[PDB]
Amino acid sequence: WFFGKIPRAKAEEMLSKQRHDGAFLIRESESAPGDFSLSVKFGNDVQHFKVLRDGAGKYFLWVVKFNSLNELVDYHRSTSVSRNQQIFLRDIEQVPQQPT
Ligand SMILES: NC(=O)C[C@@H]1NC(=O)C2(CCCCC2)NC(=O)C[C@@H](c2ccc(CP(=O)(O)O)cc2)/C=C/C[C@@H](Cc2cccc3ccccc23)CNC1=O
Repeated sequence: WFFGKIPRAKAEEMLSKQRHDGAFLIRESESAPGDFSLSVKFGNDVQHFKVLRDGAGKYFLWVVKFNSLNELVDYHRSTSVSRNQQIFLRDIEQVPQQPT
């Protein structure tokens, strides 16, 4: 669900292209090392949530924090995340791997 340097636009397409509802995708800055931004699809609008961190790598949003980003996507994948409806983080179909 992680993506290197990609414009908010590209992300919206990655989620929309999906079939389920609640596709999440975390993108990282280009020259901003240590930055993380989650992009989830909600209906006909692609929302997002700026991810923060403190100490060293530990990230968080409001009152929840973890060591790795994986703990965030998971925690929210089972526990509510939106402050409007009841939706979870759906595992996005990361880029396909077609080896030779
Ligand atoms: N942490 C969160 O994501 C929750 C919350 N965000 C929101 O309420 C919403 C959620 C989706 C629906 C509208 C409201 N989003 C925003 O304010 C936008 C968010 C954001 C995230 C990712 C990107 C990357 P992009 O430009 O490539 O799309 C741009 C903006 C931009 C978020 C920046 C926040 C300001 C902020 C800046 C730096 C450090 C912070 C530390 C703690 C709290 C806020 C901080 C203010 N907003 C929020 O804290």
